[PDB]
Amino acid sequence: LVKNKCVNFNFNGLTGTGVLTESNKKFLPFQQFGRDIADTTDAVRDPQ
Amino acid sequence: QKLIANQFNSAIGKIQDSLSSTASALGKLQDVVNQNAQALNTLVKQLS
Ligand SMILES: *[C@@H]1O[C@H](CO)[C@@H](O)[C@H](O)[C@H]1NC(C)=O
Repeated sequence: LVKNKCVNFNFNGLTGTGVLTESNKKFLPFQQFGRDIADTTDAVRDPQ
Repeated sequence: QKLIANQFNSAIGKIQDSLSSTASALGKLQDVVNQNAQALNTLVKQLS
């Protein structure tokens, strides 16, 4: 993975393009994805 | 002159206190923001 760059990610099937950045603020106890009020993915956990 | 000045100053103080105390004194402005936010949220939610 390359961060701080407009890439075309694919984590376990889910697609999308964007800039992947460090998100140490968000805490995922056991969940996989992330979501917003407008129901859009905003943070993903790296399977690697 | 003295009485009118005192009444005016007291009225200014009273309106300042009333604005600072009550919470529902600015509905006519919050309603527009809430309506626009609702419209945008519904438009985004239509994607799914
Ligand atoms: C699992 O991921 C870690 C991450 O550093 C890596 O060190 C380790 O080698 C991986 N396991 C295997 C079996 O490759």
